[PDB]
Amino acid sequence: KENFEMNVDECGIEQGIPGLGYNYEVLKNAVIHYVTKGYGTFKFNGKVYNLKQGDIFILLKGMQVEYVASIDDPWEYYWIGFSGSNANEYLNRTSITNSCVANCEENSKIPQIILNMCEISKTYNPSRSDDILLLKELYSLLYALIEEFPKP
Amino acid sequence: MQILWKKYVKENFEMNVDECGIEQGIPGLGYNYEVLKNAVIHYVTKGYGTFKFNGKVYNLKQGDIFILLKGMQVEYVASIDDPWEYYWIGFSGSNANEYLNRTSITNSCVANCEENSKIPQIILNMCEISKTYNPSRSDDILLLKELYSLLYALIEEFPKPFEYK
Ligand SMILES: OC[C@H]1O[C@@H](O[C@H]2[C@H](O)[C@@H](O)[C@H](O)O[C@@H]2CO)[C@H](O)[C@@H](O)[C@H]1O
Repeated sequence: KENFEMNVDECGIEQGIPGLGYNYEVLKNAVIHYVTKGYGTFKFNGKVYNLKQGDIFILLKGMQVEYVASIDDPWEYYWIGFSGSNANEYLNRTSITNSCVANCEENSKIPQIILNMCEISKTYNPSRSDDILLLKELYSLLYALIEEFPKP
Repeated sequence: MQILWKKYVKENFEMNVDECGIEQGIPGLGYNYEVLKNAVIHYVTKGYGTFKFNGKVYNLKQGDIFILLKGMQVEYVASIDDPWEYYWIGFSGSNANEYLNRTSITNSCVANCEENSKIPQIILNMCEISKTYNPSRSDDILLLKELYSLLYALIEEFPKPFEYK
């Protein structure tokens, strides 16, 4: 119901409103975002990233962040909030938590896993074991982040 | 008779891969004991053997699964003529034991995999990963992913009526 080792906290899909975003200190453990369409800007630690389709950004507890949809073509993004002792150990095996921004390559497994987790969560039915399927997918996602963004 | 027997640490309390192995049976030889481990699923890949539990006898062949649960008094023995080969996954955890309550397989502890079953590929993949187990390449994440896949496939292919509480 709430797992300690590996937990899918929340899944969502946001359509940005032109020029609108968020500016706050992250409370949640970890939230990975995948940009499916349009444009927005992520600002962290004095750096600015103009993101587009194929881009990922990750929020971690304690980060002071600003992210805003572009005026002209405001982004759509899929997001997975997750927690757990296993999850935080696996996040330390990827380089993505250095800048907290990355570009998915053409043959990336990451987009299909994030889209599949958000699809499952739309009709979430634990009596049909959708809970097993979301945890399966979270383990797949963390493996794919490590494989595609290794710590060298 | 063990081609493979990889024992893992009880690292996790929610879901843990305890061990993976491959046994080629010796004609007429087997085991007779009270299960100590949480749960062990066996998939028969070739040949024939017999599983005996609670006064029932099952002659198993390729495609068959049998599951051992803590406290079961069991005997399983390779046939004389064409002794079985079987792959096995030992696993534990609070999530694992909750998911086992959603499948009908724990009634007789024996089942037959259908033609289009996902179970054989997952078990064979987990035993293959265990052969060159490398946690620095995150083989630990891969085995847990596969164990979640395995428990999902058991529930999908051997459903029990279940209302989530
Ligand atoms: O665990 C599956 C594995 O069991 C072996 O038998 C062992 C068992 O693992 C152990 O807990 C118990 O104490 O003794 C048994 C041997 O008597 C089987 O040898 C192997 O083929 C698998 O089925």
